[PDB]
Amino acid sequence: HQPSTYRLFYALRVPADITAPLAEAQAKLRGNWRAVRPDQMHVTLSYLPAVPPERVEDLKRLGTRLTQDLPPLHVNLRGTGYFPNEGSPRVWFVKTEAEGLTELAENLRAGIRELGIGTDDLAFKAHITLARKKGPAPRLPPLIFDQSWTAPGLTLYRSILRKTGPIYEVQSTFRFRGSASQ
Repeated sequence: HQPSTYRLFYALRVPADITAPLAEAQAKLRGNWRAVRPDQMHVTLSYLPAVPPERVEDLKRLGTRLTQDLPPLHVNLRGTGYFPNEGSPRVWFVKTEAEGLTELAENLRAGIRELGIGTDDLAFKAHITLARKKGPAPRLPPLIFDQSWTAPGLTLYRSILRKTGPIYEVQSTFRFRGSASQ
């Protein structure tokens, strides 16, 4: 076997006042849909499937640098949708919007690539995944949300595989230390 690697991802944590109404929306799931646990809910910015542990310090430095001049981000829940766009849907998600969020994801992805570290991302579309399935299930009705929260930092997570699903461990957090007025 080859040197061990980590599955890592950068994400925004989702606070209790937001995971609670999202879980209430999950009560509508039926059939083969499998709900995401509130503790698993996050807004992913980049997924890194096989990071050599010696590269983690570079990733922590990248997180600090990119968050240093941004203020805490104001994230708004929007409407629900599915991936993939057409065909049997495999994931149900809620869209999220925040000023600066796409720019942060794109800078992060470029910074990871400049470090020569692998990613496994699709086009960035900020969301919180609510459910996953394989195979048929009743389609959920369209929902929209009006809640928002202030995100104080960006989190680097490690994913580890367990019987009940993946488990996420915080590797480091990077505080948004800037402002939008100075």
